[PDB]
Order: sequence, then structure tokens, then C-alpha cells
Amino acid sequence: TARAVTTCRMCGAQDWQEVVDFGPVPLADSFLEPAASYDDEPRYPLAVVSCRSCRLMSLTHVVDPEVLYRTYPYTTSDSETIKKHMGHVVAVCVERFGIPEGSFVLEIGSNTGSQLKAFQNAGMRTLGIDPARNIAAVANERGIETLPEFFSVDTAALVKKTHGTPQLVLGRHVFAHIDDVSAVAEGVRDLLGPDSLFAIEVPYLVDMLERNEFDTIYHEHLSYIGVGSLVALFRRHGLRVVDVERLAVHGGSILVFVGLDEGTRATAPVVEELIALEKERGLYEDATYERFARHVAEITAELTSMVRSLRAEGKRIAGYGAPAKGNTLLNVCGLTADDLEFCCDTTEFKQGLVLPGTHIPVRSPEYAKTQAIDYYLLLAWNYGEEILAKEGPFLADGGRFILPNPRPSIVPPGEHHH
Ligand SMILES: C[S@@+](CC[C@H](N)C(=O)[O-])C[C@H]1O[C@@H](n2cnc3c(N)ncnc32)[C@H](O)[C@@H]1O
Ligand SMILES: [Zn+2]
Repeated sequence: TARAVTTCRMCGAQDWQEVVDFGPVPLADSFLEPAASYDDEPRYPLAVVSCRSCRLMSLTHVVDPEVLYRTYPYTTSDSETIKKHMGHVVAVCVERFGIPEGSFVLEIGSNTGSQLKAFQNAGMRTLGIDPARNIAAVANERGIETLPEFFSVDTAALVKKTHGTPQLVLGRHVFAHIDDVSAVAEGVRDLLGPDSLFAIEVPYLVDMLERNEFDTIYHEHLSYIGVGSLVALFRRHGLRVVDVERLAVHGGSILVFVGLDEGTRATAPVVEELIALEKERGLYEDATYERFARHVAEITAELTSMVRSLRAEGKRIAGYGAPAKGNTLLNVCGLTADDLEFCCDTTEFKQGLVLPGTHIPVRSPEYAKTQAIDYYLLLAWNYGEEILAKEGPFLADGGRFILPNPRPSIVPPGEHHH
């Protein structure tokens, strides 16, 4: 069902270093209705390779995008963390590049349309592109125009014809989800005018390696990206990386701005600073990735033993959150419903379902509060600050959290952190 990678998406070479292999794993966003057996549950090979030319890190395989995205889970809410970051994206894009009010912003992977809504509140014209039909119907209903398609060279031409030249094209946590990134670059090139920008937000490979964030490896995530590999791609499509901002969101990310090579946007010094930093931290050396793989085996082992040791002492453990990355973590660690009795999640879509592979039940936060849990394994650790800030009562009662990265730890710690 899932097609194997041959050549590299970004630079086109074929010199792959193997880094880690988790074997066959079910899809992280395929939540299941509870049942007696789960024998026909699909699994796909989940393994990562590193390109020695440009140092894109890629999965060995590409699960069909039609299967992944045509019906996708979503929330109707949005946390305060998410809202604030979306406001920040607007501020950066508009203030750093002087985008006037009334300008046109096109967003790829626009989802329910809240990021575009933010742009509209700042006086912009918008349009979204997202293949999730269920989610696009919601955006459209709310008043956020969204084409229910994948982004392509042809869709790009349709947009230009009917909607004109965008001053900004935005893709947040979608660029790493697309196999044919050459085609994205080409459709972008055709959309961009002389001063237009293409901006993408993706998890940063430097942070992913240094903080041992192996749970962000899942089938939707085809690519794990540094600035180097983006320059290698965009070189070959008349595009130039002109600016980068590092961000704490999603365990360390980069928001990368790209313009036409012959356009009016000058390259800022930070671009080369980050490429020099990637060298200096060893992204172009085989040892670094063997070290990453070493860390993964070590963290995986001590996380399971910590959990099983506390259960042997008669402590009750649950998962806090049921995000996609939590399902990589739990499957790789081999944890079952005997290890975690449930995972609480605020998404109603997920409540009453069961997780892929491990089949742990997903329950509401209001059920979770009735139960005497001793430890929550914090699966949604990227929202650690927002979560801990509202869990005073649990913490005051002696409840604890287990954080999986950079190394497994226990919150609260034994002394004031300073
Ligand atoms: C993880 S989400 C990101 C949602 C939102 N941008 C955010 O940052 O929260 C991935 C989204 O991109 C959409 N998507 C996946 N492949 C796409 C493609 N080739 N073109 C446009 N959208 C795509 C999915 O339907 C999904 O809504
Ligand atoms: Zn490459």
C-alpha cells in the first residue's frame, strides 16, 4: 500500500544513511472504535534515513496522502497557546515584511481556518487549500473560503487566475507532510510576484536531534527538516531562502521565509548563520545520527522500566493527551492498557475511541478527574507549560507527571528549579 522512497525529495541524490527502524507500526491518527479484536489493523513500515548530500532526514516510505488526509481529525476549539502563536505568526509576517492591509494571503493546510481568521482580523484577504473534506466543510461554513484539494501546480494556477497574486503564501506544519515538494516549489514560484513570500513552519531537525524527540517520527511526517536541505531544494526552482525565525512551538521549530531568486527580497544574515550552526552541531556527520539512535534505545528502555516499576508498586498511570506523537511513543515502548489505563484528551472526536496499536482507551478530562491517578505520562509535552499551569489541584494532591524528553523526568522535581 505504501510507496518506498528511492531518491531524495529535496536535492535528488540517493545516498541514504539508516538511522532508526521501528518496524511495522499502525497509523498514529487512525483511532479505532472499541472492539473484541483488532486483527485487521493496518501497519506500515516506520523507519528513518538521512540523506548524505543535503541531510534531509526522511522516512523510508510514503503512506498514501489520500488515505491520511481525506478524512482528518480536528478540534473546533484551539487552546490559548495555539491562538497566541497564530497571532504571533501574523505579527512576524506582516511587521517584518511590511505587508499592507488588504493584501492577499494564501494558506496551504489551512485546516479549520483559524490562522486565516487571524489574518482577516489584521485586514487581509484570504483563501485556504486543504484536502480534508470534513475539515474544509467546517472552514467554509464558518466563512473562511477553502478549496477542498491538495496543493498542486494546477491548483496554484487556478488560484492565480481567480484570486490573483498572493503577497504571502503560508504553510504551517504541512510542508513536511508532502512527498512531492518539488511540485510545491514550482506552484509557489508561479504564484509569487516580485515581492511575494512563501513561509513555512516546520519542526527543526536541530531541536529534534538535541532533545531526542523520536515520538515526532510518524507516517504523516515524511520529512524532518533543517535550513540546509531547504536551500538545496529551493535552489533548483528559482527560489531563495531570505529569512528564518526559530520558535519554541512543537518542541522547537523554524518559520522559513522564501522569495523569488530574482525578486526584491534580500537574504538576511541569519540564513547562513543557521547553516553554519547545523554544520557546527554535526548534522553532516554519520556519528550524530548513530548517537541519536543510541539515545532513542536508552530513552525507550528507561521509560518502559520507569512505568512498569511504578505499576509494580501499585501506582496508577494514565496518559495526558492523545496526540499523534503519543502513539509513536506508546507503540515503540510496547506499552499496553495494563501499563496506561487510559489517555485523557479534550477532543470529543477521540473520546470513547481506542488508540492505534496499543488499543488504550481515550477518555474525557471529566472522567479523568473522577479517577485516582498517581502519574500522568505527558504525551502532549509540547504544551507542558499550559497544561501544568492549570493542574494545580492534581499537583497539590501529590500527583506527578512523567516527561519523556529531553530525557525522562518527574514533575514536580525534588527542588525548586531556578
Ligand atoms: C498537522 S496539520 C496542520 C494544521 C494547521 N496548519 C496547524 O498548523 O495546526 C496538516 C494539515 O495539512 C493538510 N494537508 C496535508 N497534505 C496537504 C497538501 N498536500 N496540500 C495542502 N494541505 C495538506 C491536512 O489536511 C491537515 O489539515
Ligand atoms: Zn538530499
